[PDB]
Amino acid sequence: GFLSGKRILVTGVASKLSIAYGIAQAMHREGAELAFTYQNDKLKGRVEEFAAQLGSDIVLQCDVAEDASIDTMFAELGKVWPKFDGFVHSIGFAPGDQLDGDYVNAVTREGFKIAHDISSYSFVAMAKACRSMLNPGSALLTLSYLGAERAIPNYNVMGLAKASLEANVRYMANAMGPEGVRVNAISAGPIRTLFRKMLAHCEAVTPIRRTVTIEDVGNSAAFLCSDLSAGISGEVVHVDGGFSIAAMNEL
Amino acid sequence: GFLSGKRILVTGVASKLSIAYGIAQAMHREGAELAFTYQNDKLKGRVEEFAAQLGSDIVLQCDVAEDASIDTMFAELGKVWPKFDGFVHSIGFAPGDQLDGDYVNAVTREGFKIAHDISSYSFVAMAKACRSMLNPGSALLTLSYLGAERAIPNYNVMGLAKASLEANVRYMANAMGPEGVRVNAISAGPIRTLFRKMLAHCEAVTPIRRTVTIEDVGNSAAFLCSDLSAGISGEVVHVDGGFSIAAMNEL
Amino acid sequence: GFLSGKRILVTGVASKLSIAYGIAQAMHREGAELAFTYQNDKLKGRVEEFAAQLGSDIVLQCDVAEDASIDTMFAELGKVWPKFDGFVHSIGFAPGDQLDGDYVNAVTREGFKIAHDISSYSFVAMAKACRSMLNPGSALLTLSYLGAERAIPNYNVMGLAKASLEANVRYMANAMGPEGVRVNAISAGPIRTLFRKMLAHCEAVTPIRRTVTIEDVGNSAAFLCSDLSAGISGEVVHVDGGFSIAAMNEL
Amino acid sequence: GFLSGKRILVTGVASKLSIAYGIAQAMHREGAELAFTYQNDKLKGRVEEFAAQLGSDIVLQCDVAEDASIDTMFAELGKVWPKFDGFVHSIGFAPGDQLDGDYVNAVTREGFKIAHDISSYSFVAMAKACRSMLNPGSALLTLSYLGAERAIPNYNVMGLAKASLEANVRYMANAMGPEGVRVNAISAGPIRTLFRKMLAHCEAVTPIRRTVTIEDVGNSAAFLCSDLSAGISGEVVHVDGGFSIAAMNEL
Ligand SMILES: NC(=O)c1ccc[n+]([C@@H]2O[C@H](COP(=O)([O-])OP(=O)(O)OC[C@H]3O[C@@H](n4cnc5c(N)ncnc54)[C@H](O)[C@@H]3O)[C@@H](O)[C@H]2O)c1
Ligand SMILES: NC(=O)c1ccc[n+]([C@@H]2O[C@H](COP(=O)([O-])OP(=O)(O)OC[C@H]3O[C@@H](n4cnc5c(N)ncnc54)[C@H](O)[C@@H]3O)[C@@H](O)[C@H]2O)c1
Ligand SMILES: NC(=O)c1ccc[n+]([C@@H]2O[C@H](COP(=O)([O-])OP(=O)(O)OC[C@H]3O[C@@H](n4cnc5c(N)ncnc54)[C@H](O)[C@@H]3O)[C@@H](O)[C@H]2O)c1
Ligand SMILES: NC(=O)c1ccc[n+]([C@@H]2O[C@H](COP(=O)([O-])OP(=O)(O)OC[C@H]3O[C@@H](n4cnc5c(N)ncnc54)[C@H](O)[C@@H]3O)[C@@H](O)[C@H]2O)c1
Ligand SMILES: CN(Cc1cc2ccccc2n1C)C(=O)/C=C/c1ccc(N)nc1
Ligand SMILES: CN(Cc1cc2ccccc2n1C)C(=O)/C=C/c1ccc(N)nc1
Ligand SMILES: CN(Cc1cc2ccccc2n1C)C(=O)/C=C/c1ccc(N)nc1
Ligand SMILES: CN(Cc1cc2ccccc2n1C)C(=O)/C=C/c1ccc(N)nc1
Repeated sequence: GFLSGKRILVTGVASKLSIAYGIAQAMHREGAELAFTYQNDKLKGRVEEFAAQLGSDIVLQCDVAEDASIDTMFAELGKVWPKFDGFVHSIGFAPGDQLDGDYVNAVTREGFKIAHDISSYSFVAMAKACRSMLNPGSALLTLSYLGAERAIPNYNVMGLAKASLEANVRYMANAMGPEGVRVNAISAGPIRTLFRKMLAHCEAVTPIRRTVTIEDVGNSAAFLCSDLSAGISGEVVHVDGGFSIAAMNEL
Repeated sequence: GFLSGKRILVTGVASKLSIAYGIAQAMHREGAELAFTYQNDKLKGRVEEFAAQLGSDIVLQCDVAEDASIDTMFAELGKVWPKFDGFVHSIGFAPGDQLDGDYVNAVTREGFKIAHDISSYSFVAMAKACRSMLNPGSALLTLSYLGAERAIPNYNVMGLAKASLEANVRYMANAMGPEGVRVNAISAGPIRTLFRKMLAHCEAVTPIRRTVTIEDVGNSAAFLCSDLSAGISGEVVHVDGGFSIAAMNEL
Repeated sequence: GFLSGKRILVTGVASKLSIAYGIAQAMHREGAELAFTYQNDKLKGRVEEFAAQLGSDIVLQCDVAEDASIDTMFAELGKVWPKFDGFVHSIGFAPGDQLDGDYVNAVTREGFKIAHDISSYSFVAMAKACRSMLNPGSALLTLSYLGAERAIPNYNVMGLAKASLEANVRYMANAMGPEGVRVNAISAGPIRTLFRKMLAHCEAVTPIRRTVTIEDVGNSAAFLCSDLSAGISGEVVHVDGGFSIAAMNEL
Repeated sequence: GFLSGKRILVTGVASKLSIAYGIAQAMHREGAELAFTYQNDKLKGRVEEFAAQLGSDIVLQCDVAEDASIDTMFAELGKVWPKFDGFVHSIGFAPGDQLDGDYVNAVTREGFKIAHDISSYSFVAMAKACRSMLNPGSALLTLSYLGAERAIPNYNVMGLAKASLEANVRYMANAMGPEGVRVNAISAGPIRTLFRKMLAHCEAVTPIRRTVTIEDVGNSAAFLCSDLSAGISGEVVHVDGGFSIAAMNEL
């Protein structure tokens, strides 16, 4: 595969429906050696299983909310991968209360803090802790959403976090590019993961007349982390069937 | 003046060089009734002096880092302005050690936290606190910079915070539009305030062949807060002499 | 008025509903001295009538489809306005058969040709013709629409022409900036002029909860052509109530 | 390869340095059957040669300036490929005089016409003439340049053409997407093809600190025309090493 000989760490794999799962699935298919992380014990076993299926026994725990945790995870990873070629950041979160109803009423300083810390800072936090471990040609990838570019109902504060994240991508790519490291993000269209009325609207108005799948994303992700996309960095590639580039298709 | 009859609150005045300062005068010239805030004991003096010059004597203390300080400030403002027509958010801060050198190495979880909190959340926290006090036809304005759309050396984490802020503009605009509130931002070009080699560069490659002044920004601010801009909301108006829409002008 | 002392040329007035019309009044209210153009024998009458109402009696013929017509018009304008301060370009046209049904099937090489020629080249052809007549501090303005940034049903080729036009704005702004000329565009939201189901939709999903008026556009136009916008050039200001910065509002 | 079983027509191959050449090179490597076109006789032989090297004897002539020519080319193609899966549009041109010096002085109505007809309309012209021949899952790709988004010195009218082209991409993707056809473009960074001082500037300021190669582009092109990018349509993927997402790196 076009990922043969690459070593990629994959975060955010919670189930078979997780985008991270579809990405891992596709990267493995292309010959990449994988390593996974899991937030907490409630998933350790379940995650080790998905890992086995992809020829991996490198299942490390990591809470990106804690620097010590991230450092510890990369220390372990180091034991088996003194060097690797990048990682996939598939982490997003905001206290439930934040995601429903009028944005201005819902948002809270604390809600804002957490959503930005976890959904945006953790990305650079991770790059920061494994920077000396990256081989030339490595690639870092994160997942964003249209809520960052446009004001979407109920998405609220998660929208500001994604925008912060999309800028993090540009600053990260600009800082690390000189040492042979590329950084990008994939703005995926809506998908059904760990709303239904929405996927309905999306399907009818999206150009390809269907919502994207973790497979469609997995393939773009694999591409974006392979040498095939060597000329791409700091980009936010839209993988939403062209949903965002059209308007008033509903009418 | 096209602002006569409008009661606008102006934050961030620090000195005659301040942007909020250039904005206050322009708004004053156009006939607006102003209120001023000051962050601490160090600035109160200078803020009252300037306010006096612009016919105002409503100088309230406020530290956007604290919700209580914001509620209290708006409580005091209520005694004199039961209702008003918007406010200018000219507040931006990142711990010094953050805006220097390689971005990935300078940024830290705390610096990131403070930057976003003071530069982005403070804007909506303020809208939160005075939402009921706003008259239909009110307008909210904040100041952003190009580091939000593109990776600019040394601007580092502020770039992420400004992006979060420009997204805030969109969400706030979308949430408050129904009750008659517009929300926009001015992405101002560089201005020497409270760097020389950068200005020299900008003046040479900027279409109008000079950097913008707090008067230029001031006039655009007065406009964005007057009923003349009634058809603009959730927008980021570039007031940088067209610098950002050009490329490779140095050559 | 913030336009007193300015001599501005306004093209495209066709009726009291016309956008250029809403612009002429606003500019007049603010104290601008205006000149008017008319395309053919069918419109001359109505244009002179309106001009008279706004204190002007400079009604010149001009068909932007012909370079000679443009040179001649500016030659006549020279007799009364040796120099002036800019002009409003409110001209847009595509052969009828182009704006209906599937884009790929409707478009044709000729329709494409005419659309771009009348909607985009005419703007710079006009700047060409009067470049020496423009005073430092002059401003040029054109009108665009969202179909330039996103694919909108039935707008078809006009969408391509508007994009060419918005790019023209940038190049013209960059070329003329050094001699003191600013060049901007207003991307106006939909307005019923010389479609009902579309408006109903827009009013519901637009942040301010209504479609913009030629007054809204008019006031923003006066501003973009006054020295108040001295810090804005090569910009595309969205005057659509924030419609474009929202997404999935229907749901 | 990930293009196994796909049939792609490739235009714009003029030499070994042509981007089209690097794209063909990479698509062939991935198992795609190719077909080529050549503008005029002066290239027939030379193009047939490049074709042989890629297992192709399908070398058809085609002047995109003429509808009859395009129809004739697809008629021939039909004889050998009654059905295929998309094509690569690598065609750009503007009368020499147009590309140097102040844009406003250089541009001419005729210059504008040709540049837009050849560099932008031909893309949809081709889609139009082969629409019934595309299998579900087909993909159309065109090449754009940053000059479309920003005002670049000397690029002049070619900048407006590229913008028109980038919008054509969105409208084309929106119209054809429902029949299982995707349409995208690659905004490539500068490359040395059939200026030097510029590649210098680009290298020092680009994040990956180097200009992209026809190889880097060829790979993105192959990806964009393969089922791996099934979730991408109407997008303008930047393959310039992240040049456009950074600013003031020169300082
Ligand atoms: N599902 C969609 O519609 C969609 C669309 C576009 C982009 N995205 C983005 O893609 C990413 C993956 O989302 P998903 O849809 O696969 O959901 P998911 O719930 O399947 O996976 C997201 C992961 O968040 C991780 N997480 C949360 N807090 C964490 C913490 N403190 N430390 C470490 N890990 C933590 C969990 O382990 C989980 O596996 C997110 O960033 C999301 O915003 C989702
Ligand atoms: N000067 C430029 O080059 C430039 C360009 C574009 C945008 N901006 C933006 O414009 C705004 C004003 O900047 P400036 O150049 O006038 O600088 P300034 O230092 O003169 O003013 C900024 C204000 O930040 C306020 N502040 C910081 N923390 C605060 C807190 N916790 N509570 C209350 N107030 C607090 C201070 O009182 C200060 O007056 C900023 O948001 C800045 O990012 C500046
Ligand atoms: N009305 C809307 O919904 C809307 C929204 C956004 C932008 N716009 C843009 O604003 C501008 C004005 O449109 P309008 O709605 O006022 O329509 P309108 O028909 O009232 O006015 C447009 C003008 O086009 C002029 N014109 C066409 N070909 C010409 C030629 N060859 N020479 C000289 N003049 C010529 C006509 O004289 C006419 O008055 C257009 O460029 C349009 O694309 C309109
Ligand atoms: N070279 C760069 O720096 C660069 C960067 C980004 C994008 N691009 C774009 O990529 C495409 C390919 O350019 P290139 O750099 O490979 O140059 P090139 O000269 O090698 O190839 C371009 C092709 O234009 C074709 N052409 C011109 N007029 C034609 C007509 N009337 N009918 C049919 N074919 C015609 C020629 O056959 C030629 O092969 C262009 O659209 C260009 O604008 C070039
Ligand atoms: C793109 N998405 C999915 C999504 C959530 C959501 C909420 C409101 C509207 C749309 C929405 N979409 C598409 C995400 O990034 C997920 C965000 C998210 C969800 C729950 C949570 N606890 N933290 C973060
Ligand atoms: C736009 N600016 C000014 C600025 C800083 C900067 C750093 C690098 C490059 C450009 C830069 N510009 C224009 C700002 O927003 C200021 C941010 C700032 C500065 C110090 C501080 N302690 N907190 C915030
Ligand atoms: C913005 N508009 C109005 C408009 C047309 C249109 C078509 C489809 C969808 C929206 C649409 N809007 C807002 C225009 O620029 C008008 C273009 C136009 C109309 C007729 C014509 N003969 N030439 C040009
Ligand atoms: C991206 N490029 C290359 C290029 C030409 C050019 C001219 C001025 C400045 C930059 C420039 N670049 C990068 C192109 O699209 C080619 C355009 C082109 C060149 C010659 C020609 N006769 N027709 C079209």
